[PDB]
Amino acid sequence: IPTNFTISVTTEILPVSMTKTSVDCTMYICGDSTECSNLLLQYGSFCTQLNRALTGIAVEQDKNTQEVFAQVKQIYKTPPIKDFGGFNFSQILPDPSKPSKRSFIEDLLFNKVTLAQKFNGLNVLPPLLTDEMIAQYTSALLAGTITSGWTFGAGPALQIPFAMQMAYRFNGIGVTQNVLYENQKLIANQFNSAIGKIQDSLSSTPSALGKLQDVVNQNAQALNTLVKQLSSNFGAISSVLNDILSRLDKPEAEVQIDRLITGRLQSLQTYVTQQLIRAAEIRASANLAATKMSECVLGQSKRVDFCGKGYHLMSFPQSAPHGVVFLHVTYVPAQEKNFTTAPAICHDGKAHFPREGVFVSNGTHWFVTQRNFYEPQIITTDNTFVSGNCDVVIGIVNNTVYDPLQPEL
Amino acid sequence: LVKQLSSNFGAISSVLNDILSRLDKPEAEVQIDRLITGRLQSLQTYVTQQLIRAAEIRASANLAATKMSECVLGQSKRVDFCGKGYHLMSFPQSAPHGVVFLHVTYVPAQEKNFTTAPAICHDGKAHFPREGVFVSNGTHWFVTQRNFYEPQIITTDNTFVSGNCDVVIGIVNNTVYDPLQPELD
Amino acid sequence: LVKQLSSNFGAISSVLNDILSRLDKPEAEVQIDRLITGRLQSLQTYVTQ
Amino acid sequence: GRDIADTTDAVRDPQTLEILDITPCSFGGVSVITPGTNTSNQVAVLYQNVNCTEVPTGSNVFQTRAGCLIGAEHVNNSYECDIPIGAGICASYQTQSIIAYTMSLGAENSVAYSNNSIA
Ligand SMILES: *[C@@H]1O[C@H](CO)[C@@H](O)[C@H](O)[C@H]1NC(C)=O
Ligand SMILES: *[C@@H]1O[C@H](CO)[C@@H](O)[C@H](O)[C@H]1NC(C)=O
Ligand SMILES: *[C@@H]1O[C@H](CO)[C@@H](O)[C@H](O)[C@H]1NC(C)=O
Ligand SMILES: *[C@@H]1O[C@H](CO)[C@@H](O)[C@H](O)[C@H]1NC(C)=O
Ligand SMILES: *[C@@H]1O[C@H](CO)[C@@H](O)[C@H](O)[C@H]1NC(C)=O
Ligand SMILES: *[C@@H]1O[C@H](CO)[C@@H](O)[C@H](O)[C@H]1NC(C)=O
Ligand SMILES: *[C@@H]1O[C@H](CO)[C@@H](O)[C@H](O)[C@H]1NC(C)=O
Ligand SMILES: *[C@@H]1O[C@H](CO)[C@@H](O)[C@H](O)[C@H]1NC(C)=O
Ligand SMILES: *[C@@H]1O[C@H](CO)[C@@H](O)[C@H](O)[C@H]1NC(C)=O
Ligand SMILES: *[C@@H]1O[C@H](CO)[C@@H](O)[C@H](O)[C@H]1NC(C)=O
Ligand SMILES: *[C@@H]1O[C@H](CO)[C@@H](O)[C@H](O)[C@H]1NC(C)=O
Ligand SMILES: *[C@@H]1O[C@H](CO)[C@@H](O)[C@H](O)[C@H]1NC(C)=O
Ligand SMILES: *[C@@H]1O[C@H](CO)[C@@H](O)[C@H](O)[C@H]1NC(C)=O
Ligand SMILES: *[C@@H]1O[C@H](CO)[C@@H](O)[C@H](O)[C@H]1NC(C)=O
Repeated sequence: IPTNFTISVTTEILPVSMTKTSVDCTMYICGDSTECSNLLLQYGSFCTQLNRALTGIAVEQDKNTQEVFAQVKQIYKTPPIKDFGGFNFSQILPDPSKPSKRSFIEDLLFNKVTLAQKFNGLNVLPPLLTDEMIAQYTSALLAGTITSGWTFGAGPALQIPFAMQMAYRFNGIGVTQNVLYENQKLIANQFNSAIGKIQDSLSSTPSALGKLQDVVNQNAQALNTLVKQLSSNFGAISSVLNDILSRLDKPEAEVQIDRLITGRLQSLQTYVTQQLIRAAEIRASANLAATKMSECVLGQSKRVDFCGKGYHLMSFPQSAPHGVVFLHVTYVPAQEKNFTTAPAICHDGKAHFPREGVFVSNGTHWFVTQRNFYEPQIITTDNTFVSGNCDVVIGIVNNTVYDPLQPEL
Repeated sequence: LVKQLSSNFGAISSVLNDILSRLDKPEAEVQIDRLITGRLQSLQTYVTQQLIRAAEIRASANLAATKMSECVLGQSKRVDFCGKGYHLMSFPQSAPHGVVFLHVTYVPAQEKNFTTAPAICHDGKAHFPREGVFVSNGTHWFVTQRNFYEPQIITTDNTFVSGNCDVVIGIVNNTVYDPLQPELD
Repeated sequence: LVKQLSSNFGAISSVLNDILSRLDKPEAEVQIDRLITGRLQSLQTYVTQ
Repeated sequence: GRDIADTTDAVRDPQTLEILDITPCSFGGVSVITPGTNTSNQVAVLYQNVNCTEVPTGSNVFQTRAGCLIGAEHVNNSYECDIPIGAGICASYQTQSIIAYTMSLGAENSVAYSNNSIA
């Protein structure tokens, strides 16, 4: 049984959205060539199929962002007096001195991720929500969880002192309230240090946000590849459409153009197919991120290793270029001590079992302890209960159960 | 998929019977091959899209199955997994190509502000609430449950003691009414 | 994916060496290009799946 | 010359030997922003990723991050997103025209937080 504990904070990175690309199929394949355009029409609705497929996911990208964020019906502000029992949130709360109204950590996240632009029929559409809007949602979630706990995730936001909020969160992991209140300074100090360490984790551990950078790199590579394919010359005499048109006669050009069209149709179809597959991967990530937002920010989850290693107390969201970052606050027990135990104690012919605790031995005396924190107490009838005789329990030991009321007679 | 059949993929016509009727073998073969390539690509495109869409539906079905198992066959503690509010139960209804869940949740209302404290000091001991929170209506302190106001008298059966009162930040002085006194007198 | 190799995708032969042997350069080129398209289609199909 | 990928992007003139850069003429997607046709026949048109100086009306012209929006009336108000345009901008139809605006993220609130108070 541990005699001490450490409060630590871990960082989880999840992608939420892709670049909302779009393509002018005719411009990519034919450009300004009328003859090529007329030939392209012979392939039917192919051009429209691609436009719809890309539009579909382009819309989905905003849906994903809206599912992860926008979990609040109201935008909550942070009180002018930041008395949170000694807990310092200055690195995760928005910094008003900047026009972007981002937290210190958020700026680090945006600065670390790195986002020629020739238009050959390819283009890019903006996100529906701006970076500032995402920051506002993030701040609302953060202000809510700090001042109203999980209540704002159910109905109305109900104010609560942060120290008492933590007391509930500690109780939620099987640790009695005494542990927080009698160690509030220690806990706040470990927390504040754990948060400061985030800056070093993100500053070093080079790049760190590999997941988010990879999404950007994949989308950029896909577009660059698509452009390069224009130069391939798929069996035709020349990669340049104007060169064919100005050199060959009409029917002579048509047989060469058909080759360029065929290859370019394949290149676009390949691009879109991959984007649909990547979009599915991102959607799954967004769904996970949204699930976590609801379960780890708007409440405390009991799902193991779902919200950081250790026993989950709380978490705080931070925005990021194409995703969301979660800071998970967990309780990890420390400073183990070896105690001798027993499943039950034999008293006046009756078997006594512990109530919400475990029996341990000091060596000469037996005590009741809570799990995940030693804090021993004398064995009485208030912290034990009785069930049957002492001939049925395996490993039962002898001891006295003390003073229900005898001292008061 | 159907409309693409009418497309003339570089051939003289998009009707197979027309090609076969008007051209002989050495010429029809070419025109036919052009239509085969086009139609085959269109069909492959269709199937690919169905597979991708099917994956989306499978994921939805897996979620629906998960929700029914956790929301209908039991009570979930997962926040916003069963709609907004605290989950009580869920009642499924059928639908053409899916499932509809009616999620029954408890939502608190009409809150009032009370003065509070993490602990009460009595005879030098720090008393903490058991399964509840200490409140004050301005003149008297009570202990109640967290999710529905119900002001009970603070007694030894509703609290527990740790140590002294020199370690608690917001402890307030009060009396804990030991229920035995009137039983002893 | 392997069986797709033994297929004449409108070609005279699935074997490149037979095409090169039977046809001269300007003719073999067409038959080879035809097999390349068919075989690439098979790889794209495999990878997509 | 040549770009990072392809296309000359520049040529030397055969008579003056001067270098001219070749920039593809401006273009972009065109989309129609509309209410249902069973409600109104008035629409607004957005030219994607172009400048307000391009596309050969006035008054009902607003330049946004997503391109040049013509036919919608921009206002200083905010509402829930109706017909999403991009970059925080969306449009809605109200009765007798189409209005462009910056969307609201929801009502504001402030929790009466205190070291000794709960609800
Ligand atoms: C727990 O460990 C910290 C150092 O990490 C120490 O300062 C504190 O006093 C220890 N608490 C107990 C009860 O030993
Ligand atoms: C929070 O930490 C920052 C670190 O720069 C410090 O400047 C600030 O005063 C601290 N706030 C509180 C309440 O301790
Ligand atoms: C408990 O006993 C084991 C025996 O192998 C020993 O290794 C361990 O260090 C002991 N732990 C403590 C806290 O004494
Ligand atoms: C706890 O163990 C120590 C020896 O390690 C012993 O001296 C002490 O008396 C024990 N506790 C009690 C209440 O006896
Ligand atoms: C524990 O194992 C030892 C093995 O020698 C045995 O003698 C002892 O009785 C066992 N105790 C319990 C409670 O099972
Ligand atoms: C436990 O107490 C009973 C009382 O009858 C006694 O018979 C038994 O021997 C005791 N066990 C031990 C290990 O002393
Ligand atoms: C509420 O406040 C009144 C005085 O305003 C007091 O008399 C009463 O005992 C308090 N508690 C309850 C439950 O009414
Ligand atoms: C509450 O804050 C005030 C200052 O605003 C301070 O004087 C008082 O001691 C604090 N009480 C508690 C329990 O923190
Ligand atoms: C009342 O509470 C104050 C808090 O500072 C404490 O100092 C004082 O001793 C308490 N009164 C009694 C009789 O304990
Ligand atoms: C052509 O030759 C004349 C001299 O005969 C020279 O002045 C001129 O610059 C040259 N280029 C052009 C564009 O006229
Ligand atoms: C058009 O709007 C009217 C409004 O009264 C409604 O009754 C009618 O059913 C609608 N028709 C369609 C096709 O939406
Ligand atoms: C439009 O062109 C003018 C030219 O002076 C420029 O100042 C302005 O920034 C351009 N606007 C956009 C959206 O490109
Ligand atoms: C309304 O928007 C226009 C935009 O040109 C601005 O000039 C005007 O000052 C705004 N009015 C108010 C009250 O903000
Ligand atoms: C209770 O909360 C409301 C809303 O913030 C506030 O207006 C009211 O003054 C508060 N009352 C008390 C006693 O704190």
